[PDB]
Amino acid sequence: SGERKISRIHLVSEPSITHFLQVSWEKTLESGFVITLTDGHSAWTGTVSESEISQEADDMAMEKGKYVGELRKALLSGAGPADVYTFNFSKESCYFFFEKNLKDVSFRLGSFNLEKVENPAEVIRELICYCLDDLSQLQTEVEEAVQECRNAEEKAKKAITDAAMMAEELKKEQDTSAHLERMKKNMEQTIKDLQ
Amino acid sequence: SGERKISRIHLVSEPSITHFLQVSWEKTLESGFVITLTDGHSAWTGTVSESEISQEADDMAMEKGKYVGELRKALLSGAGPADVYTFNFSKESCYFFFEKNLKDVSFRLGSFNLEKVENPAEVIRELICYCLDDLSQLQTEVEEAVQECRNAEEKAKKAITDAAMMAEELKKEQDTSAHLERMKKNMEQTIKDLQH
Repeated sequence: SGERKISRIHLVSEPSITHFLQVSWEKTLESGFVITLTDGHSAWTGTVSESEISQEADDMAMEKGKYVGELRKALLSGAGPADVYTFNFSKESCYFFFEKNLKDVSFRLGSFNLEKVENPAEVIRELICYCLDDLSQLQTEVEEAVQECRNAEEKAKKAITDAAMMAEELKKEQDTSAHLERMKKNMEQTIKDLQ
Repeated sequence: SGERKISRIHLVSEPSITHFLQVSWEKTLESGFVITLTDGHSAWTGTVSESEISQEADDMAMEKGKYVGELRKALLSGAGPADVYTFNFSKESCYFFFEKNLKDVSFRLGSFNLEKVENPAEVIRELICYCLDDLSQLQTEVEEAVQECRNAEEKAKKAITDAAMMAEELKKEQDTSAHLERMKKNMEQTIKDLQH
């Protein structure tokens, strides 16, 4: 099996409508991935090999592991902290390239050539089926995460009860010790006056 | 205040292609809903009013509550293996009717009069956007539960650390008490020797 990530993007040439990007890989995005773009009517598909990823990461002076982290933020929709990414696609040449905006820099991150799919309806139906499967998967993870929260709250409740009983036993013992010291002081007086 | 449910269905006339049924309503399903059917290329939409739902329950001689329960299982994917529902759609008439299947028989539960949407791509894009909105909301619900789980683990660690500190103090106090009772044993014996 593999892993996917379906994301919304807005093309620079078409800011009015929303496009959808589907990226799928095997174990890591670093070993290559298939990328599919659709507008709800047509679909375009491309493949990026591991060699192309290592080469594009080398055309720019950039550690390869760090470059994959930029692909994940750009193509897998993980760039929340005030990052600006742009996506460009010509439906006449099928050339897709994306850039990263900093301070009017807009430097190129990567690019690939897509191809118009002859069965867009089947690709779109497959995309909707994964979203529905991902919704059912994520609903069970909500219930499991809520159950883990209640299990931890009961473990915290037990830990607080045990700490309170621990304090109670410490109080009793230092009271016992202080009372024994008074008995010792009394017996030392009994010994002192028996002489 | 609108709710929505998107389900995978298979039409009787097209078993090899998966269709999608989008049901949206406002207050309750009983008060009327909107149907959208798509195959990834085309889209058909229609509306069912509260009066038509009540009329369909009357046509089947059952109380509206039990009929709406059947609507919920057939149209909102609220059915298990004990309930089987089939779906029929003719692209020429745009007439959609669904049935319940028991043993070797089937009977009508309801129907919609759909119409082909002239801009299905916008309908399909809006449907996918909703699924991605729902995925993001469930993602935050996991992160909120995981965070509340971490908050409970921090309270436990503090209580465990506090208890362990008091546990070592208890042992120190117990050793002090045992030392005092040993002196208490010696002094009580020397007291009896001074008495004798």
